[PDB]
Amino acid sequence: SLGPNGLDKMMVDKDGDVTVTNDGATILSMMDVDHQIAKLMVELSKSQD
Amino acid sequence: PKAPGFAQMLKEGAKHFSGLEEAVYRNIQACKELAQTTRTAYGPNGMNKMVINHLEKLFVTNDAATILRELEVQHPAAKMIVMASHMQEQEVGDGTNFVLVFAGALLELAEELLRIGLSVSEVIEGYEIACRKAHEILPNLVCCSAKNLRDIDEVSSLLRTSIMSKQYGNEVFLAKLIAQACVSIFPDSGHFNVDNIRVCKILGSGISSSSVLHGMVFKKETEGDVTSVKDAKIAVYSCPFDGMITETKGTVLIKTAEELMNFSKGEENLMDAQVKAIADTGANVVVTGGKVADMALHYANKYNIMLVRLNSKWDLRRLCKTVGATALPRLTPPVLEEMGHCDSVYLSEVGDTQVVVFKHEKEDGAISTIVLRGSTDNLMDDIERAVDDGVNTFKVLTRDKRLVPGGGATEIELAKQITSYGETCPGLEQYAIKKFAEAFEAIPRALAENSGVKANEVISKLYAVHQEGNKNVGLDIEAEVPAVKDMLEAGILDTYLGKYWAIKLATNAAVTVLRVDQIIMAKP
Amino acid sequence: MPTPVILLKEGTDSSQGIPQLVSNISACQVIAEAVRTTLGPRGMDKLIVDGRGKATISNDGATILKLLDVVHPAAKTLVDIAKSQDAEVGDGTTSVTLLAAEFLKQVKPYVEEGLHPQIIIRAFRTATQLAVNKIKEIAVTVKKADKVEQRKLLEKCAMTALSSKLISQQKAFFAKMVVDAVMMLDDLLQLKMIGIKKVQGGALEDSQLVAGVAFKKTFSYAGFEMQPKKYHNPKIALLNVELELKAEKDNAEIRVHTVEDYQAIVDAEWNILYDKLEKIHHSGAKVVLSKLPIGDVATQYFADRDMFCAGRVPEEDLKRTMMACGGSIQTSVNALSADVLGRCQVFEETQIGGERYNFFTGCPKAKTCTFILRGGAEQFMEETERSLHDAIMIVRRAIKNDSVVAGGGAIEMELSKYLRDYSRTIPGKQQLLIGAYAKALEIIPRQLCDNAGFDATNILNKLRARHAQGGTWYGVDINNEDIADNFEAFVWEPAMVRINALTAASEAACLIVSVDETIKNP
Repeated sequence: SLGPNGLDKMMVDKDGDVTVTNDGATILSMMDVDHQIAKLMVELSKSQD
Repeated sequence: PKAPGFAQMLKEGAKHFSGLEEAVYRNIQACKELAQTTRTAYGPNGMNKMVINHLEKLFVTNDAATILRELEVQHPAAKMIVMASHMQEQEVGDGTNFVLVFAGALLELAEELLRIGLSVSEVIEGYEIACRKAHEILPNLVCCSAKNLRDIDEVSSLLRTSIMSKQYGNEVFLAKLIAQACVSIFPDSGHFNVDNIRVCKILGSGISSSSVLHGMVFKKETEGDVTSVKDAKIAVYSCPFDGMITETKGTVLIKTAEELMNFSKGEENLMDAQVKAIADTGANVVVTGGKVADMALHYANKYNIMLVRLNSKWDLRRLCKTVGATALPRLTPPVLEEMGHCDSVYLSEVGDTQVVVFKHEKEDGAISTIVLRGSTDNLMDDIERAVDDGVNTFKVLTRDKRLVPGGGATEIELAKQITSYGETCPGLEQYAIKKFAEAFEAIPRALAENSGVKANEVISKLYAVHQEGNKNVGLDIEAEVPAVKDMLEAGILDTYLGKYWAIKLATNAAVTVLRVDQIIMAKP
Repeated sequence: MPTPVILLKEGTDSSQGIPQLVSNISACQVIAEAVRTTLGPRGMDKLIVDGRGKATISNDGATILKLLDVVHPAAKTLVDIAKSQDAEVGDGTTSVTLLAAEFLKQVKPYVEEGLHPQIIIRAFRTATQLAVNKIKEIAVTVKKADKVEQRKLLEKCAMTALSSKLISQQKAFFAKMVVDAVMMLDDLLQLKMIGIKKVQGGALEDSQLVAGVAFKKTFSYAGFEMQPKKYHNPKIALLNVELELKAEKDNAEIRVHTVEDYQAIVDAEWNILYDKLEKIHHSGAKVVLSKLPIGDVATQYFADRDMFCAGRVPEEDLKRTMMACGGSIQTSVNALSADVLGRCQVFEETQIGGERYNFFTGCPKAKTCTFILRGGAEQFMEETERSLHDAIMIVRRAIKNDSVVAGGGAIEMELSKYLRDYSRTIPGKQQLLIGAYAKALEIIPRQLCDNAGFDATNILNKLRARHAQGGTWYGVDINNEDIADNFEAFVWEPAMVRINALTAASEAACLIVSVDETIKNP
């Protein structure tokens, strides 16, 4: 997802909604992680953004 | 096979017990189970115990009554002796340990006679006559009739016995603090009520730093400032500190415009007037258990008034007694005569806990409080339980008089005297009285077992030295010398009334349990 | 068909004697191992997640033990000691637990011998009393000395206590902030005054100390963005009473015949609110805070007349503010006067990490400050807050008691030497127990060096040899990986911490060893 040549992600909401985006904060926010440090990185990106 | 007969189908599923088999074996076995359960309990060498309730709450304990309270028991006569000891505690304090040991010994020795075929009723007669004779001979053993009312030293030395019993490490501190408590409380509402002492638990700052205040304490916040005046004027109000709301559904009504303005303004003004009138009598501190109006506390801040909150009925009763000022259900009249008077009141920090202090000096008498400090709250439970048992001990002392020589010595004299009366009894009950006399060796036995020295020759030497009238000499507590100690010089005493009552209750429990022969048990 | 009658409930577990006691000792050791790594300038922290999925990292052992919900009974006592020390003196709760467990560990082999526990606990009590007396003797004050600033001891105390938690490399910074802050706390000394503000984002090097009060909170009403948000030299008005059209005031039915009277009624209500607002303005203040919600219309009027306002402010921060600007909270708008009006050097409200905060500070006479705590991790918020809380409460204790001792376990080594030498004097069974006391006590440097990855045997041996004669305050130096006079190295901890630690551990051993059997009820 990094760089102008980069490629973005598309997320599937719990309720079946979709979202295409490149903003890493959103990428991790919409993610449903379970391993804790994944959550820590998600919160990392949210804070940085 | 597979099909014996029943001549009585009377029961829908239940336990029928009969044939003396239960009395001869099962009931006795249950009593012995309890005896083993708390045999380790009593003793200066007795070591503490922990139990968790059915609801998973810890209970570090050395007291027998408390531990029995936490075992939900089902065999009936087990409950018999349990609640017997329980009421005994309700009467004297320590002795729960004593009475349970007595019950175990008496039951165990009685079943032996029952096996040797003595009449159950005759066993009853013998036990009763023996108990009565022991009661008769007991007063002849009193020594050191400590009489000093309000000295600290005598009472400290005395209460050392119970404190040492249920806590072996810290006799000096607890003795001095509880003695300070006792002397501080005079006869005000009648002869040193046990309820006159309050206990607070504050974790941290280990036991040595625990202290006693001649006032009384609260673990609650504050609403305005924090001040103490050497002339502190206290007002008490059972009613919530607010405008008196009618109990009836009273909806304020208006009809024209200016009603709104005037109504809000007047509410403000008359709260202001009320609190001002309170301030006019010079009262700088107010307490209540009822709800506090924000307007009221605002005005109090304007007038530099202290507020105390959320007290329960018992709490405000305590405070009433402390300052001797009458609680006022009517918010208005801060009357001069029934208005508080305290040496000092402030807020302090202990153990990250907001603490309201009523630090006091009262010649007429005040209900003081002891502050408990240390790490483990379970240790607080144990230590405060022991302190309260000691307070009960001091109260019983005050009831009449007459310390008796502890350390089993008294009980050895009982054994010798009862036996001697036994051979002058003659009749088939002679065995009953002889076994009853034998039963008292259980106490020194228990002290030995928790002491871990060879009990038998200890008892033998104790007898031998007790053949010369040395009624003051008892069981030592020392591995180097597993022999003997003279109790009187050691100051290891205890109360006449406690021993007398424990003996009588143990006798009653025994005579009750032995008496029943066949049992019936509905399904729980 | 009769059956035997049970004694207690079915399944009432019981286990009596030496096996019971040794099981308890082992359980305490297990609890220790969950915390053993933690303390140290190179020490450690744990992460524990609840069943609810909320993560929680911690370095303070007491917090961890709180998270580790212990079921086994004996260990509950240890965790309670953790709470006690946490409420009393701070870090070393870790150390407290290690002392307790190691005391039990050294005693357990002798427990294998059938020794009556009371002898052990008597020896423990005697040893602990002697140890406390020794510490108090070798306590160090500074106000007798000449080269102490009333804060330098406090600064170095924070220096020492901090450098184990999550912010260790910013200690030279945070010590200055916390010392200067606590210096303002006088003389109420209670923690509730200085709040902690866990602002999201930012590097914690950017975390802010304000000589005033700030809010992580606000709430949007109509005009809240309209009014000017600078007030250079403002007057603070503090209202507890709400400002809204009889929203939640006294409940009343009203009856009105004449239509014109009904008009007058609605007019009079709005005249109530206008009267309150006029009282507010004519007060001359410009900033109004309220616990209770604020009417939008009043916000509009403040905007038109260039007053700032805010509603629903949490009560604790309001108390902070009123204690800061000296004003007194008001509930009656009518009784207002300039006396109860707080004043501040300057007022502001500036963005930090997307959140809308409020600022007012510079009040020369303000006994309460607050920490804006930047940090990129939500978990940092709790952990840094815990570390800061430890720092604040320990420095408070230090101000209360001008007593300091060396760190780095040197105290423990000195006690070990002193107690071992004393043990020679008392013959018999007591001697071995005293020896075991010392051998357990020496653990602190061992764990330090192990978390440092050194040969703590060489360190310990050199420690004992040098510490027999050469100086009191020699102890472990992490970076030089060997002994140093940590006192001159400024590893300074309040005596109270170690004193309370030893006392608590002693009575913990007493309690645990004073148990023979356990009863369980379903």
